[PDB]
Amino acid sequence: PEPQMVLSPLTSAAIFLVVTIDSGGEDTVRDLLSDVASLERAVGFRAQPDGRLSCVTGIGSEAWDRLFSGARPAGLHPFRELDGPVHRAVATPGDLLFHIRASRLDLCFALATEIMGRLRGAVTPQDEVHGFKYFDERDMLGFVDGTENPTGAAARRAVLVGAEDPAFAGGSYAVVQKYLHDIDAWEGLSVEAQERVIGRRKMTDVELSDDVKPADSHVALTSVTGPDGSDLEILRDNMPFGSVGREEFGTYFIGYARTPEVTETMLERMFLGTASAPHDRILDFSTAVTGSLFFTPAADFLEDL
Amino acid sequence: EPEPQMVLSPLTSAAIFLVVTIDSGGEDTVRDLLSDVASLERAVGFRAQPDGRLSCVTGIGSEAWDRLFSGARPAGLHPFRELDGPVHRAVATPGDLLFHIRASRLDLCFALATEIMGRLRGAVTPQDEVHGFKYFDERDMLGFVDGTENPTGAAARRAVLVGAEDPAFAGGSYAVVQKYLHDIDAWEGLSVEAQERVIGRRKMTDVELSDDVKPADSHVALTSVTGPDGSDLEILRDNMPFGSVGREEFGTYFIGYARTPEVTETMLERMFLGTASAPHDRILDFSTAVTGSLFFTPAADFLEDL
Amino acid sequence: EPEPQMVLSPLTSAAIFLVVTIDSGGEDTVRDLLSDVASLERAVGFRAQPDGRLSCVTGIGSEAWDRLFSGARPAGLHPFRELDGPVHRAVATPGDLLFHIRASRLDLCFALATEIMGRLRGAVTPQDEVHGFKYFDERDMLGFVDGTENPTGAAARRAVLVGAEDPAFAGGSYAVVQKYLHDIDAWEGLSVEAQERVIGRRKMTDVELSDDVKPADSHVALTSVTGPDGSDLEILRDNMPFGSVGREEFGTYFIGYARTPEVTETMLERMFLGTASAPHDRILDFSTAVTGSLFFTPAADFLEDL
Amino acid sequence: PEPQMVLSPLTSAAIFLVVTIDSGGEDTVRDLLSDVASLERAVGFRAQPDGRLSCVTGIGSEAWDRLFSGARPAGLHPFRELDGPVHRAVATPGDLLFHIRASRLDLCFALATEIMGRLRGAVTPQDEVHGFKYFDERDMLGFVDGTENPTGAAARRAVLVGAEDPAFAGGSYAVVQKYLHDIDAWEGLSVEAQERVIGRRKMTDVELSDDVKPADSHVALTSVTGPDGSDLEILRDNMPFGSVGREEFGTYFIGYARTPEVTETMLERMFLGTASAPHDRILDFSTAVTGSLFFTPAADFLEDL
Amino acid sequence: EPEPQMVLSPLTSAAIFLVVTIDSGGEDTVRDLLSDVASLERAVGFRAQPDGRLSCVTGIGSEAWDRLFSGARPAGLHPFRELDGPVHRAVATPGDLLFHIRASRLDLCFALATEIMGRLRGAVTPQDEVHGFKYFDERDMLGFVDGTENPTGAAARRAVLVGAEDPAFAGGSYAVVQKYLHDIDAWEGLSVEAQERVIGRRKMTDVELSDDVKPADSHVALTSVTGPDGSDLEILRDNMPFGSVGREEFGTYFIGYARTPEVTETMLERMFLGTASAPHDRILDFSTAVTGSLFFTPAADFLEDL
Amino acid sequence: EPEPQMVLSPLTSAAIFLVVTIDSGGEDTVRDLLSDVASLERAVGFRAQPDGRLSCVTGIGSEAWDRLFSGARPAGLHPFRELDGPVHRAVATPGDLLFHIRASRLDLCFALATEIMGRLRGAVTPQDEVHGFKYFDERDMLGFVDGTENPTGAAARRAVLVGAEDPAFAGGSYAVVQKYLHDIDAWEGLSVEAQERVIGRRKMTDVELSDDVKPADSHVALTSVTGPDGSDLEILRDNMPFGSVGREEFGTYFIGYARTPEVTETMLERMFLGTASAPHDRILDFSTAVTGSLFFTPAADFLEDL
Ligand code: HEM
Ligand code: HEM
Ligand code: HEM
Ligand code: HEM
Repeated sequence: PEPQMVLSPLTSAAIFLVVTIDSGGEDTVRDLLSDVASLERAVGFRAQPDGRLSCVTGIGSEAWDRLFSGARPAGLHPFRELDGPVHRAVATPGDLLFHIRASRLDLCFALATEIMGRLRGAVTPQDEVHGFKYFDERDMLGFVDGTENPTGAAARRAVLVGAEDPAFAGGSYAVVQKYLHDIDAWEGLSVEAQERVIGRRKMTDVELSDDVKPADSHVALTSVTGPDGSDLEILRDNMPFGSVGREEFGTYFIGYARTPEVTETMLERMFLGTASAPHDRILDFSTAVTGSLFFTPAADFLEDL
Repeated sequence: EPEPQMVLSPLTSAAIFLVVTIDSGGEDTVRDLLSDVASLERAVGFRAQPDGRLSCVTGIGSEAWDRLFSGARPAGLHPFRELDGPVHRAVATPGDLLFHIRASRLDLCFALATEIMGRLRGAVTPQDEVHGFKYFDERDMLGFVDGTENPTGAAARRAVLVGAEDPAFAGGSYAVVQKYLHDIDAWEGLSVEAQERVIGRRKMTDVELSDDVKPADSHVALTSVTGPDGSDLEILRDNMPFGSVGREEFGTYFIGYARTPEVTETMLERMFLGTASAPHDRILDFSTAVTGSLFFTPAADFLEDL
Repeated sequence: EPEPQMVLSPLTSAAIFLVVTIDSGGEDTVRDLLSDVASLERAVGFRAQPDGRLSCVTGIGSEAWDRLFSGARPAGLHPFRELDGPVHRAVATPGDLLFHIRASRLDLCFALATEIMGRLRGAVTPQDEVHGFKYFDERDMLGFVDGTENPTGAAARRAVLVGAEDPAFAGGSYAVVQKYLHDIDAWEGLSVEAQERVIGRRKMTDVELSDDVKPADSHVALTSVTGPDGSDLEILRDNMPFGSVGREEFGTYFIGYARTPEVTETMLERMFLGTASAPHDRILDFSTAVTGSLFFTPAADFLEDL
Repeated sequence: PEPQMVLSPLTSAAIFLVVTIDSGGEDTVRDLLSDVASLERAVGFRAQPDGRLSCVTGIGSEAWDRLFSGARPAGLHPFRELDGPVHRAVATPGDLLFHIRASRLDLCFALATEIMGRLRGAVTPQDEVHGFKYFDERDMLGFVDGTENPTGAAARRAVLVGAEDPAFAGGSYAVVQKYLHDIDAWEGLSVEAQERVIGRRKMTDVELSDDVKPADSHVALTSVTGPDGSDLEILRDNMPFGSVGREEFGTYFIGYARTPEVTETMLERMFLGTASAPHDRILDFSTAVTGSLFFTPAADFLEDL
Repeated sequence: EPEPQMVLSPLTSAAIFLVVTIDSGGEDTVRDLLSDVASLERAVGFRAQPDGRLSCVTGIGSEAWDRLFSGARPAGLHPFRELDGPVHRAVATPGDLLFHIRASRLDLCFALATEIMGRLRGAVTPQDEVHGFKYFDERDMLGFVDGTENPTGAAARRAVLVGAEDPAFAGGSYAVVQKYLHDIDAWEGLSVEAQERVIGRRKMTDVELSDDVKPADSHVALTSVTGPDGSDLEILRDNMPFGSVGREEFGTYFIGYARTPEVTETMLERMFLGTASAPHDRILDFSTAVTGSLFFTPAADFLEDL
Repeated sequence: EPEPQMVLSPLTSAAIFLVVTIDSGGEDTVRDLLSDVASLERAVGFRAQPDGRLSCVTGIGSEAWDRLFSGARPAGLHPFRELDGPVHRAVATPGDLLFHIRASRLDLCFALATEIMGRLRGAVTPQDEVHGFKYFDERDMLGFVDGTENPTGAAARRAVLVGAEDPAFAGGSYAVVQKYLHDIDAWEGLSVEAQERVIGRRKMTDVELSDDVKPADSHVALTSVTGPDGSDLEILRDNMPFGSVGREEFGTYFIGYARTPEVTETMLERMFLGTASAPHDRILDFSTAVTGSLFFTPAADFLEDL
């Protein structure tokens, strides 16, 4: 039961590729899916010391039914649009996700080239984002981003499908959203105001004390306890991206979890709000422009095709 | 002695190329920025001492110069000359300001670009923005090592920096930019040996082909130029690969520095118009220029005294 | 499955050792910090992904334990036992809390230490603070490679982590700290060969001396201890050099982890009291212990549930 | 049971040392074998943590019987010479193998010095090769080399002796062959011809499609499926080596497997051929000059004597 | 022609600052060391070619100079001038010799310092010893990027090195040291925006405040000094953070090089005494100078010929 | 004006030394290569920008010079002078061309060597090939830090480069190579203190022995040479360890550059023949020279104009 590299850490470079499968493209796609790990090694081995090239392949709900007969992952469905009073989490088309990471962009680009070379005329590109590390693990808002990710055993338990769906053990669910930020508005706030939005100190990344942390802060809304009283956790691999000329300053959100229910709860709290908070204050400076849900199978699953 | 911009600095792993036009009434805002550009570079750059290697080279176009400054002009400064060859065309596109930003990390480039554009917002219109990245062992999108024959040391200084021939602008340089897109499908149809004949060097090892084997229409042959004096005419190239996989964009962002544009223009002419021995540069059969601009990059002192 | 603290992590290039006593009425403030310590570690540590390697191991002393917690105690937890040998003395000094902070850079250690002490200000009194640094090829102030025979992998786990023998505290460990100052003048008076006889290994190459040549009063001989089964009893050492040139302070900060303090104490006894074959450890002729404390380092879960 | 570093990855530097045990040298050898791990740490600790020094010790069939009284590894025998119609895989003497790797040659050299210092007058050197990384993981033929090595769980299953021989669990079998290449002849081929010999693209290391890959290509012949239909796999740690003046351009082949049967099958296919292929085309440019088989015991085994 | 000490070399990750006074009758021992200092630097430094970057700059005080040498004095050499402002005081403290030791690793600094002090034992009394460390992205203890506006290249040479104005000491420089301790409690009481007003630059991005927003009593404003000619007067700063968490010591070790002490002293005067527009430098409201010494750092040749 | 080869560049982690004789009728092929050598260096070297540090220094022997060129000869160029001392002998062995190839990685050296020999195949016979590697902290096979006292900067230029004393060959240098094998058995028989007396420096710390303790027959004493003017005579050494464990080969590949061979020869004479105070260099008691050749390394321009 060998998972894809869904537990691997953040890297300095990433390419996110989202495509839809054109009518009659199913066969070409199936062939690629079985060769994806082989292509990864072909490119990756060239940089074997410190390259850290990996590709995580995700398949959407509608795409799954077109590609495979038999059982479906229990949690796999189209991304649920959230129409909140103020902010909207839109659902956009996407059949296949390629989450490509390395310590260098060239490796990502080479692999992406090989994948798309095989898929040409079978797929239509929906989104392509080239992500880059920004200083000391910062996002476009200038905050350290990824701090509270689970590690080790906790990561395994939060991310990997287990006995609750045994046919797809070793798989995971990925939710992607591309966000664009209003930097003008954001930079109008004082640092202290920004800290109140996020829920952590800007420079030092220290969490605000519970008596000072607003209920509508990002950290407060995305902290979720389950029925057991245990924290519900996701693994985030967000990357900054952008284009200065077009005033694009972005966060590419990607979160892995063993069930989409966890990610969706966090989304709901952010967009719809709670009793104590109208919505996540971060959304006042952030617009989601894409939204897709994918199941990322175990590596074995892709190979045996 | 006049202090040049970082026009002599080597190739880096990351680059941002930014080309803008100055909007109506934007002159004043632009002048203010120009005087702060070196200051902004240090502000961002110092954070990543000593491996950051952040630099920004600022270029000003012909038309823009007259809008910005009174007094003398650089002797060689004019708009990019469009070349309509029998087969291939080197197009001229608008551009008033060039920002050539390099570092060993993209974040540094992006941060500086953000600061520059933040100051210029509402005074300029973006024309082009390219994020360049090192591709393996200094390769381009055609899979060839690219930059090998760049001059170094004293030779670089002599080829790139304006000297006594135009003493008011000593320490300056001329930059020609062209964004090229490549037809990878067609290129990958050729055998490696055929590709080598196009370039003029061995693909894997980057060793120059013997003179008896090197075609007259090879890229290396056409861009090798001797002056009347019999000396080699040389430019300093800082090309970077760039691209977008989804849109099938595989590019070379060409930038070349020289002490006079005449040198770069000769090479362009040989490539696009051809010689007696060669119809045109074979590389153009797989490469399309989509932008073309010429800028003068002043000495650092010049920008500061503003 | 209990999650241990980073007691199995390897040696780093930088370390801060912080030992404090809890002031009267400081218990509450201390408990709050203890529950946030892992959170503070991540807050600072994440900034320097992935080469930072920041970790903090928190230890609690015997007397402090009773002030902080009701319920069961770790089976082996007691105050450091003073050893008054014929010649050398291992002193016991006050210490309630241990912070063993390691990273590949001192800044990370310093930042974390700042955050911890910021929260504890007015609740604790500092007893000791040492900033450790890697010295050449893993050498100590005596000029010998130091840490060679540390257990690794499964052997490390078995030697260091509390298991079924005390199931309520599984995943914990015991840390013994001693700050040593060295008489470099006297030490440098010895020939290299004499120094090798003191340690029990070759100086330059770090190769262990043959059994027929290794003195019974050598450091290696005295600290080699076999258990009832005839297997070696082992500890995990994270010693760091430290010092101040002006004050002629050349130090080894000793810290050793073990699943039971009995192992470390046996080695101490052999060193300070001697055996039938050896009066004492010859290393002590050039080394003075100035502190001595024992701490229990709980599993990470234990700290969090507070 | 603790294996030797048989699963560890490729490094930038390696020393391969093959010796025979002289008459009456048994005792000296046994002493060293029990100290080998100790010597490794003595040298290795000096270059923590980027040194990555390791030594894998192998013992030959004939040597085993001279050294030890009890049971033998089930698969341990002398290297089987293969006399093909055209190419020959020679068997050469070798009692002990020292496979020494680090990120720096000095570390390898220091350890080798210590080992040989202890063995002087008890062993005769047969072969010594100093290997070095060549660009982006290339061999002397200019191809990326090691791409299809198994990793993680697959590596463990392919390499480590398990329950099928429980007394030697955690051990492995190493086959070494020193190859010299005819670079003149090789460089006479076009790149496309070279690709047909190997079975992969030269520059990009992408495997040739199944409809284009020759049956006598290196990749085709070394593929090998077992009765179960699963792939048979070995772990390769080949290093380039050579001397420019003497026109020596070499590949030092070393492959680990849980049973020698796997490696021997690949050898047989290469040298003797199949129904579809006379022999491996790579052998047309490669001459084996040594050939030895060693069993590499678990670390515990070496320590306990 | 004259070979300077490493006074133009950049900031490193690690530093040791050592200040000693020469005891009565210690002159001879000191002279011997001074002639061997470069030799000791190479002895230690060569071991860590090429990334070690070990250097030692040796400075000699005014009073010490007269005790050590007969003949001419550097034109600008005098004791540090104490400044008694209305509110803040720049104290002058004893110091005859300065050793400014830098490397990319502390071990190298410590080894060299050990060798130097080994030779000087019983001839000198230690006054101060500080172990400096890089803090994140070139930050100081106040959390601001520190060193941004240092001159580079030719400008650095012109600002730092003694030239024709004192030809017997060409290639020398003047170093002013001050150890500052910071009141972090008070400082962290300010909002970021208030802190920016104190310094004169943005905290996170290190971008200089616009001239219309920058307070006259900001650090940047007061230390910006124009000469009669209208040119900027510049110094080269190699400040390092240092500190001890337990004792609440958060420090900046200030060291500035200049071709004449007049430049540094002007900046000091503006900071401590104030101008017409500003009572004093606001940074001093959170910073206390605890040492103050002035040294002349001779050309390397000068030390060798001794 | 004349541009030297990379004779001033520092020591690297990897080196290949290649010595060949020119076969009868090979002159033409050799001349062609000589003119392409810099081109080949760039072809390979550019692939590993910027940390590759690939360089090739080409040397031509006395006899070879006369076969290759007409006209004036370098003033100092002659065959290596055999030294038959009472005890030790410095042998002269054949060698027409020297290729001193250095980089931070062996692959780069090997690739370049491959290209050079590929062009020379059937025109030259290999005499010697050594692959050198860095050994710990810049140590040699004797376990001593090696290269410490090399001149740097201006001093290096003055010691190494031919100047006005032979103006036709300004920018050239003279290289003396000797391959030494060491008797490690005998050497390891000495105590460390005895070894230090042989070399003239401390083993571990690389600190030079005081003048009152340093033997007259120590390596450091014999190779310290003053000229008639009282100035120190200096050479630039790029020695590399090499060896083969199986064959008990532990070597130092000696290469020294100087502006005149007279300097190197004086040091050789002192070592092999001795002085009034010393029979010979004690290092030779554990070191055997197995090759000896002298080459002139022309300015880069000289090779190009061919
Ligand atoms: C709009 C773009 C977003 C930005 C700029 C952003 C930024 C941040 C930052 C700065 C933190 C605190 C440091 C950390 O632990 O990573 C954080 C925490 C977190 N974010 Fe986001 N975030 C974004 C969107 C989202 C979304 C859409 C989700 C969930 C679907 C999410 C889930 C989380 C979670 C779970 C945490 C950790 C909370 C905790 O347990 O302390 N984020 N984010
Ligand atoms: C006074 C300061 C000390 C110094 C400078 C020192 C130095 C060394 C050195 C150089 C070694 C050999 C290399 C190695 O395996 O690490 C060593 C080994 C060792 N030291 Fe220490 N040590 C000191 C104090 C202690 C103390 C107090 C203990 C016990 C509580 C201790 C326990 C050990 C052990 C167990 C070994 C490994 C012995 C073996 O199995 O070979 N050391 N020490
Ligand atoms: C004569 C020298 C040899 C050279 C230059 C060589 C080179 C290569 C190359 C370039 C590849 C493709 C990249 C890779 O997967 O590593 C490869 C694959 C392989 N080689 Fe070799 N090889 C040699 C000898 C051998 C020998 C003697 C064996 C074993 C008997 C062997 C077993 C393999 C295997 C198992 C593969 C992987 C094939 C797959 O499953 O896709 N090779 N070799
Ligand atoms: C037998 C092989 C040799 C070895 C192992 C060796 C080793 C050393 C060592 C360890 C040093 C002291 C550190 C240093 O400054 O580099 C040294 C210094 C030196 N060696 Fe050698 N050396 C050898 C042969 C030679 C030869 C043949 C010459 C020149 C004829 C030479 C010239 C020098 C010089 C000039 C110095 C510096 C002396 C000073 O001013 O302090 N060496 N060598």
